[PDB]
Amino acid sequence: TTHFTVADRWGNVVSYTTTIEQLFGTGIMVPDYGVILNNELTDFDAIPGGANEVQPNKRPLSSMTPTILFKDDKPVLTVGSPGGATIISSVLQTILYHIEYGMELKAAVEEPRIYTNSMSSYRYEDGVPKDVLSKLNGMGHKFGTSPVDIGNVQSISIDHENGTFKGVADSSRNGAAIGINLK
Amino acid sequence: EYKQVDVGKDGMVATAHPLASEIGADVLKKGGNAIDAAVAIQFALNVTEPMMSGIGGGGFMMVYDGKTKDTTIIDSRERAPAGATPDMFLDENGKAIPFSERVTKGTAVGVPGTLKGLEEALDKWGTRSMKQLITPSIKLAEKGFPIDSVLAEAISDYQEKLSRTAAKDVFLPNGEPLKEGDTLIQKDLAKTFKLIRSKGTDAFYKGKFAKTLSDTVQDFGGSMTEKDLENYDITIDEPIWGDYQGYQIATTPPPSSGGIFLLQMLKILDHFNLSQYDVRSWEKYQLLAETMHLSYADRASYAGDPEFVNVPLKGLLHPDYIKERQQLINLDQVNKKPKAGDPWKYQEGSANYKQVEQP
Repeated sequence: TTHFTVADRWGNVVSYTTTIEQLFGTGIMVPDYGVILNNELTDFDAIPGGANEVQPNKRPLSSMTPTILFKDDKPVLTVGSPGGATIISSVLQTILYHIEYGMELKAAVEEPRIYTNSMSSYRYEDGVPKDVLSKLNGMGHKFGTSPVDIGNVQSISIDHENGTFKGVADSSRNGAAIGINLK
Repeated sequence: EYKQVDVGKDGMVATAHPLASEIGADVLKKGGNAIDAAVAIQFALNVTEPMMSGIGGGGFMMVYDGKTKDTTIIDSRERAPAGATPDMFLDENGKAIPFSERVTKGTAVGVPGTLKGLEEALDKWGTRSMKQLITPSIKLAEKGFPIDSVLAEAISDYQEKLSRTAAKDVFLPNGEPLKEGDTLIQKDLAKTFKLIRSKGTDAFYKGKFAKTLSDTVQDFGGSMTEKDLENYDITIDEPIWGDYQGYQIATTPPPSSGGIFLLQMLKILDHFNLSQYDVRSWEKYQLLAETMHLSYADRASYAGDPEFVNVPLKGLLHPDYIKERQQLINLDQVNKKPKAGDPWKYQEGSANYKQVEQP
C-alpha cells in the first residue's frame, strides 16, 4: 500500500490510498506485460460465514482510510497511510497528535505510534519509552522486545487565511513533499 | 534535493517517492489540476514504488471538488471473480491455507480496479488526457531509474516469492536482487502503458492482455476469466462524516473498515481528554491500546462489503454505544478478554452473517 495527496490552486483536494496488498502482491507478473498482480482477496476471512467471508463478485474488507478534515466548510487537512489493519491506527494517531495535542504537522506525523488489534498482537515504534512498555506489560499487555515502523503518513494542511499549503511526508519511507509557486 | 516538509502558495504534492512527487508537481506547474496530478502520480508510483501499488491492484481515491464543493470517493477495490467460493482459502480439512503460502495463490488475485478508477477520475474532473498523464511513467519504465532503499529492501525481503514467477526477470536479473542505486528497467510494463495510451482502458480489461492475465491467474490456481475483467466497474462511494474537536471529518465507508473505526476510536478517546496526559505517559498509551482492542474487535465482527452484508454503522457510531464502550475502559486495569459490543442494541435490523472465529 501507499498513500499520497494533492491540493491545487482551484481548491480541489485529493487523498488517495492504493495497494496490491502484500509487498509485490502475489508475486505473479503477467508474462510479457510486466504487471504485478494483487493478492487482495486474502483480505477476506479464510473461514467463511462472517461479515467478511469470500463471495463471488464481493470486495474484501479494506482498512484504507484516506481522509479529509474540514473547518468552516473548507478542507484543511488530508491524512492517510499504508499498513493493512494498522492504517486506522496511524490515521487516528496523526489526527490525535495534530489536533488533540496541537502538535505541528511534521511532529504529529513523526510521533512514535503503537498498534494493537488483540491481546496477542502488539506493535510499537522506536521512541515509545521502555519504562512505559514495562508498566503496560505488567498490567497485562503484550508488547514485544523490538520496535517496528508503523505506517507512512503523507499529509497536506491548507491555510485559507494566508492562502498557503503545507505538505508532509513520513520519514518511514523516502517520500517528498513539493510545493507549487507558479510563474 | 527533496524535502519531507514543504510549503507553497499555488498547490502541494506529497507522495512516498520523490520521482512521483516530481511528476505530480510538474503536472500542477503545467496547469493541470489535483486530479490530473493524482492520476500521473499513480502511474509514476506503479513504476517507482512497484511493490506497493499499481494497475494490478485497487484503492480508494477521495476527492473534494473545489467547484461543486462535493466530496466523492472513487472506490477501485478489487472484486472476487465469479468462480470464487467461500471456502477457496481452505484445505481439504477445512482449515486455512497458511498465510505466507495463501498470498501466492491465483485464488488471491482480485479483478484489478486501479486503472478503471483512474479513467473515472479523469472523466469526472480531468483536464489532461490519460495519454498525456501516463507518458512520464512510460519513460520511467522504458528508460529506467535508480532504485531507492525501500524498493531495494523489498526485493531482497521478497526474493523467494519473486523467484517463482516471471517477476524474477525484472527484479532478480541473473538470479540476484537489484541493490539500492541499480537501474530498474520495466520494458514490458512500458509496453502495457503504451497499449493503454493508444487503446484506452480496453487494453487492460479486454483483448490479449485480459486473456493473458486470466490465463495466468488460472495457471496459478485461480478462477478469473476474461468475462470477470470485462464485467469490472468501480463504485462511487459517499464519504462517512464525523465531528471532532471543531472539525468535520470525511472518511471512507464500507467496503473499507477505515472510516467507521477511525470515527469510533476518535469518539471513544474524545471522552478522555488525552492532552491532560503527557504525550509519552503510560496513561496515554493505555487509553490508546484499550480503545484499539474494543474497535478492532467490532471490526472483526461487523465489517464487510455493504453490497453483501448488513454493517451496523448506525449502532457502531451511536453516541450511547460509544458511551457504553468508553465505560469498559480503565486506566488502572486492562480488559483481558475484549470482545465486540452489540451495536444492534442501538439500531434496527440484524446481521445476515455469523460470528466466525478465524486463525
